Amino acid sequence: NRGTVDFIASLENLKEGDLGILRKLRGARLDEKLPGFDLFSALWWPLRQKNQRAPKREVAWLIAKLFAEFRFEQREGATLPILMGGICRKLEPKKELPRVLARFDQLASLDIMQMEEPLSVIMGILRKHQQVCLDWVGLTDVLSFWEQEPVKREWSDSFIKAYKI
Amino acid sequence: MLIEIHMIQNHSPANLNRDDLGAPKTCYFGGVLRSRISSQCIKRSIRTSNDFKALAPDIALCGRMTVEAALQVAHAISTHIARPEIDYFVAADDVHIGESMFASACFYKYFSIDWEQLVKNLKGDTNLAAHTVGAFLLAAAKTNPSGKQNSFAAHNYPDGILVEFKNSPISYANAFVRPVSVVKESDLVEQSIGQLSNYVNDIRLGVIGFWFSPNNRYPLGYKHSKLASRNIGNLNELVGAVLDYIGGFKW
Amino acid sequence: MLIEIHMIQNHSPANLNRDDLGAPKTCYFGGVLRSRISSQCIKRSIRTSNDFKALLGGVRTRRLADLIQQEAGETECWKKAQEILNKCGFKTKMLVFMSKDKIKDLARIVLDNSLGLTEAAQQVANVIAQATLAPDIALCGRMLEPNDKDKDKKVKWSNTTVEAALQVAHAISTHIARPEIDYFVAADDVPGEDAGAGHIGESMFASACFYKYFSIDWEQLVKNLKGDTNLAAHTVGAFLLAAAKTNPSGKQNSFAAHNYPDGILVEFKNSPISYANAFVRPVSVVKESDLVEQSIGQLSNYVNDIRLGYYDEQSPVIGFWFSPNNRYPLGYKHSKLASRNIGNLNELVGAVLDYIGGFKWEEVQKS
Amino acid sequence: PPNTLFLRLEGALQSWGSNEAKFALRRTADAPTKSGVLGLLCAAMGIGRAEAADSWLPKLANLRMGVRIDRPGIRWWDFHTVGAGQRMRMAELKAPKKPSMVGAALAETLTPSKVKTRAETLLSRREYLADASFLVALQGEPELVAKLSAALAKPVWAIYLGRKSCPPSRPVCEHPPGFYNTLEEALSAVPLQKRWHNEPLPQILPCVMDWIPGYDGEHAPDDAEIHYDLPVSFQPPRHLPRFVIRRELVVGEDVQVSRETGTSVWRPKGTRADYNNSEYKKVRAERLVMDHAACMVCKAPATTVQHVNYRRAGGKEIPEDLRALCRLCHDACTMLEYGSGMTTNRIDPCDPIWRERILAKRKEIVEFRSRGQRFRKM
RNA sequence: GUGAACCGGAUUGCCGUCAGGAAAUUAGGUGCGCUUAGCAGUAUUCCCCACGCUGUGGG
Ligand SMILES: [Mg+2]
Repeated sequence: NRGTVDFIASLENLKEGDLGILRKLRGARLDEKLPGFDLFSALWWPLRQKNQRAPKREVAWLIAKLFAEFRFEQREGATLPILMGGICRKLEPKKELPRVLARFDQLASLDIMQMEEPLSVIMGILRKHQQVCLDWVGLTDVLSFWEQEPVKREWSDSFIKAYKI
Repeated sequence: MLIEIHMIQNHSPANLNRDDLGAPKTCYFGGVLRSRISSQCIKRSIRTSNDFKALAPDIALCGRMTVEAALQVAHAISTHIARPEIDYFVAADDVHIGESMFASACFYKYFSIDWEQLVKNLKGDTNLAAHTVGAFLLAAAKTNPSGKQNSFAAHNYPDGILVEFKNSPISYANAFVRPVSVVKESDLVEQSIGQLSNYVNDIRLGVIGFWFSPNNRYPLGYKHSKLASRNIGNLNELVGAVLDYIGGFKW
Repeated sequence: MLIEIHMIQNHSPANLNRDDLGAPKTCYFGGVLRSRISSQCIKRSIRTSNDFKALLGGVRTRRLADLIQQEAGETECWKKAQEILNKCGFKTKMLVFMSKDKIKDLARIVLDNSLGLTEAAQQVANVIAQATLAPDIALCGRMLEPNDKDKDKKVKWSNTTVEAALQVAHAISTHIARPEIDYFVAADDVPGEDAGAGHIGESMFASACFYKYFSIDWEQLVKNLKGDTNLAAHTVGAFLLAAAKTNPSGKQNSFAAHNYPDGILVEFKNSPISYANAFVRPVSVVKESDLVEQSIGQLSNYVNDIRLGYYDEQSPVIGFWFSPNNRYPLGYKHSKLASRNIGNLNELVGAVLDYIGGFKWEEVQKS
Repeated sequence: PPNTLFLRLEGALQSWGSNEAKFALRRTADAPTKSGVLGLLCAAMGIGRAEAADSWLPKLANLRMGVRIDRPGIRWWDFHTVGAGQRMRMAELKAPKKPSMVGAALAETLTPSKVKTRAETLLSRREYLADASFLVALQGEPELVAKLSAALAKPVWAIYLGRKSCPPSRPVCEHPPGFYNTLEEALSAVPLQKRWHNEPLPQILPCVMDWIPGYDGEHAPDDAEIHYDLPVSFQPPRHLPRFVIRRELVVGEDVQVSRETGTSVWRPKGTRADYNNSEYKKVRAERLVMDHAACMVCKAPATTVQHVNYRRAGGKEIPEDLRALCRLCHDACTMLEYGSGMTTNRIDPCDPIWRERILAKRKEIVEFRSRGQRFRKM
């Protein structure tokens, strides 16, 4: 969907200083710090003007902070339930696999304002296994409509399909 | 004429009616399993109750042994998918794990009353029939089955009532063919009432009615539509309006 | 009349009630997952509390032979006790719930007598049936069913049913459930080769804000305890105090969740009404306010809607709202829903006793 | 003039009892029975049980009957109990001294105290069809068809689906009468209706018909069955056998499919107004004109518009949910609603209860905002 | 007014007592933001009304 592609492109065009500014704002809200608010407004407001179906402020802020921390390369078809699920085929089934699965499954009982730390640990698990690509646009689209059952069903089904291979 | 009553009621986790195996009663609708409360439980729940005790009445409404009762009660059905649950319990000794079944659901209830049959059963009396209709409405509004209530104190009240005077009997179960899926910006009762509203928004396009919600908590129609002739926030005022339309009697 | 008690209580991360697998109990409400505390757990915690020991006059056990034996210095009364109970119909052993003094004295005198086994069993059955004088028995009821397959055909049983006077609902969370897992590793004091990578354990815990509902019928409570009345008032007061200041004893040695309720509402009605539907929509925390304040606000909104809805001028209802030192008002903006807002628990108990009748708590603490 | 009339039988639950129910086990048939349909018509017209047997049931018996199974339900069972907490009536009576008197003579001496009751609980299991739909076509004289349709338009008594706890889900007189030569054409005339856009649809619809005798004689074929559902009386019940055949119709060539013609999912209303719609710019310019281009807090020149409420979005926008504001006040209001969950009702600058907050936020901006960061847009 | 009408699967129950994820890690190596300009010595100052063939008064 147009509106998210340009948002991710603008995020990928940032330089070291803006990435550090967003990095130092992790775990914080949009209103308390002014430089982060100004940077987010400059990056986001024209997109909301031009496109009505642009991502909401909370999801965009969360995605910006996550991208600033992790800095993955955008690639279509590399969504989270595939890389996580292809990784889960190399762990010990008895002990490590349930521990990873519980952390992956905990996301279904949290709202968009509490999905920073679990996503952080999931992306750290990804980074520990030499992963350099991720689908940011797809992740944003899923996170926008996280309160719908078919979205979660498709998420889990994709995870299972990737895992059973 | 026929008076039709539609009720939407949400219940807390409880077990108000179970089968021989102890599990809550169920049914099949819309390609899924739904919770069910039997008709002969709602009847004998409204009947034989202390509140309802307010030409012998209570027989004209519900007959006994060719009495030709004038009250029709349907089977309560759920607006979503059934979600049975198991509770594991043990017994202490103060000096063996057992399991029990329970469920929570939102129910749609349908009642019908034939005015002419009620009048004929009362031997021409017309004020007594109106009093009986009002008493039945009050009793049905404030009564629940006496199941495992000592362990599940489920005494919730209905969140929406609709009274209609259609020419032919018809139920609005077809408004719940698609099970209700809860979204963040709404709740279950609101979505059920919206689904009901988008079944009388149609039909008329392709009669009158009175809508009642507690203090206008849930208004019929998610717009400024006139799908309801009158919206009333008090049960007694709803009874009075129905009494007036029946032919102008005072409650 | 009917006494209705509603409570809002927030608990620290703990595990009070757990299932067979060792996880906190859960349920489905409003289409979403909520934490659950079972009703029997709350009833047992209240029954065996320090504020109720003055009225704990009933025992529920299957080892009645040991109790009968303990009512004897040196006489051997164990095998005969088991034989008599077997002829009674308690042949796994059946749980028996009844008063302590009656079973002790009467079983000791009847069992030790030199009489026939059938007659002794009949007298024991009659004594067991007629021993229904205890506040806990009146509150929780009783249902005894002798086994007709392996009981003496000569004996005959009487009525053994006591209708309950208390209704307790399962506690449910006002928000969505957030189960959590903690990993533990046991250490060894003496150094050595040690184990391998280590045996990591799993303990499940959760934190939630619960809504609690209790209903008490005064007429049935009086009828259960016979024409006595002061004992009923003492039982009501002790039950209120115990429910206010008692928690289940789960993993309390590692999760000391000894929190107290933040809001109590006591109403006097003629028919039971539950305010659970105030939390069909889960409570979401925003940057302003906290969980308890939002829960109390939603409860107040639902109470106002119910009061302005089903209302009859021929039977008005009244109640008292209690918050510690008046820190969480019900009508936050303008509504005076409650009549006699009270900032002290003992004052609330006194007001409840006064409305029930001409009762002083000091006077009724003698039955 | 029309010679056939149509009935639609649809509901959440329905039952049509069979001849294999003589005890507490009450089973149901796969298709609606002729006796049940005739009883429904009699109830709609308003004839009692003792009057239907006299020149009203023989007239309706001559009609030809055919049922088309649109969708079949699932067989479900219900556990029923009778008389718990009460006493049930027994049929035991004292034997008479002589066999001279019995029946009506002995019934005149019956007293309320002569009956005998026993405390017990009767158990039973009853069968229902869940989510089933049927179409019935009755063919015969045109005057009778017109009378039946007129009676079905407004029923005298309440009509159900075999059991009183089964109210209809669709009107019984949905399809108007027509003229057809054979039952097959009449059953193929009525289309087949869907309930939502994506649902399984039967490829072949079974049909159960009466067997026409044809010419005189013509013994019944080898696939004909015997159904004991020809009504002769209703009090006491009395049924007669009849011959019944089964056929099929394949959809897409003789039975058509109708569209959804409705909306199933409710969903909330529409927020997220558009900032590029011409109507929004028009109403924003009008609102700026009304406010004399003055901010509503600091009375500075105004350049932006704040939405007080979000009742309407895009299509309709009255110039009464908007307020004129400058850059600093608009930014403060934006940062004062980031995580409050206001949804519909937003901050109204005219309300004094917000003033002390708003100015405070403004101060922060004047202390920390860098003009070199808004410039050089990153 | 239909194998139909009249029609409760009801009563009783704590899953309580046991536990350190711990030992060791520099994110370092290179980089001009630079070329430029009176808030003033004028030749129409955006609109309106009244008196004259420029002077008053309002925005
Ligand atoms: Mg301003």
